Amino acid sequence: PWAEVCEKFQAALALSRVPYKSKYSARALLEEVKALLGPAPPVAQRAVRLAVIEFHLGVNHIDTEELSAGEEHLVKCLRLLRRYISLCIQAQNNLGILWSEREEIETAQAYLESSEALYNQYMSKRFEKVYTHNLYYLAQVYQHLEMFEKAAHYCHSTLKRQLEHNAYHPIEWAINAATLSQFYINKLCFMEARHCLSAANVIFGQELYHQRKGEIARCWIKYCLTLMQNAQLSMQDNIGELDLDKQSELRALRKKELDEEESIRKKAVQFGTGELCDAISAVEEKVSYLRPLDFEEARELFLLGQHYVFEAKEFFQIDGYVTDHIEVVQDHSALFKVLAFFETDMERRCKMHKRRIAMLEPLTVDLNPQYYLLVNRQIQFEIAHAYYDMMDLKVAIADRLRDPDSHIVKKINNLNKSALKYYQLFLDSLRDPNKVFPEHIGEDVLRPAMLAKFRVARLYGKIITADPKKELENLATSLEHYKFIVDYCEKHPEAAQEIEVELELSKEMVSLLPTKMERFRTKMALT
Repeated sequence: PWAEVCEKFQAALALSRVPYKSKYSARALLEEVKALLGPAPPVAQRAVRLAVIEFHLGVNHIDTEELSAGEEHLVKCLRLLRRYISLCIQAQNNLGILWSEREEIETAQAYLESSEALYNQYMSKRFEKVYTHNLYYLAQVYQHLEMFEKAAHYCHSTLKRQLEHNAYHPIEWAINAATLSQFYINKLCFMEARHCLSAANVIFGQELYHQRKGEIARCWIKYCLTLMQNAQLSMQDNIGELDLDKQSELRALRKKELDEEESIRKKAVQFGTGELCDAISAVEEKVSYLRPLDFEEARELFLLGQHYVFEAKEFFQIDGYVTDHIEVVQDHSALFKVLAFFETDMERRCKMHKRRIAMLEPLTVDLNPQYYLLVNRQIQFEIAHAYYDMMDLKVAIADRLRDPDSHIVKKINNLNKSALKYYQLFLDSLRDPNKVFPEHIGEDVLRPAMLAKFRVARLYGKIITADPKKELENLATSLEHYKFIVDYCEKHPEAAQEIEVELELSKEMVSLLPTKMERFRTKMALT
């Protein structure tokens, strides 16, 4: 009856190859094979003939993971074949994968560990490919336990084997490789890490088809920003003005040999033998910048060349996260001008101010309880108006001859102070300012205390020229400082940052004394 059996197989196969499209006469094949079971009659040969449908049977009873009967039959057959060549790995993987959602992850590990062990012990689609699925499923397990080093080894090794075959897809290459980047960023191995991102550019070059560029452009940002900010080792303000006192040593013989060993591992990724080499050629042409002392145009061009797709992502964001990239570009452009160590230009400050107006209108659009968005914007208000403070210091020191009208700039400073007091008065009204939002005590002390310290410095910045105003501001500063004394020394939370506490202790003595001085002026006036 073997011809009949084979015909029944091949007849059943196609319908399997498809309200659920199946389980439908998939029991008729069951009935026929089980009819074959009884008068099956060596014995091992007969048994081998069996487990095929049984495999499929367990496969059939998925029932969208709400079942169990398939589980039972599968484990039965697995015990059979255990006592009884690639079938074991073909099954054990899927048996485990359900328990993965059952979250017995540690136990599930042992299965895949055994599978790879069997691979290693042993030494056409299965022969050239099932290795793949185990490796892929392996990495996402590690994420929770955070051996990212170990996971990276697999992911990187997996991509190489993936290159043997013609299977390639843009998401599976890009969205994986790009995310792999940040790992080395933390390890600060830029010289090694460039290659991944840089090579990630041609595969995608050969819906999502548009929005995938977003992560691509984002990863560029983190590359630049760390490289600039690491240079902040030596600040002209707190470190000697002479720079590069120690030998620059841009090119070192000892360093290159060590690099080559790492480079050799990187070299292994290239395959295609020449087109990938040309890809890496263009790679290096833009790797053209490593470690600079003339950096200015190079880094600005970094931004600009990626500013293109920065804008593109802004297009591909619906008004919600556009602010995020806008303010990131804001900060970075500011940092370019800053670390570009020269005085006379305020242009990027002014342009940031315009962009800041631009991001302020959404407050009118959205008066939602966007607390920390408001906190953030007030923070860069502090920062920009500190830029005002410092440029004021610079101009005032630059006052060689008689001062022209910079009192307009001083009033700009005053309205900056007004904007600030509006912001921390928003914070007030949140706390004690209004009928809708009053509070018992300043129970929340830490973050508003650091904000209040900033405004303390601002009150110290009340130093202006006006005569009837000076007197009332003497009183205002004294009273504000006394408020602050109450806020901290007498709240008795004692969880307040003691470093600050002592800073405002210095400030409180520094306030006691010239309040006495102002008394002296007033009473010399009383004389």
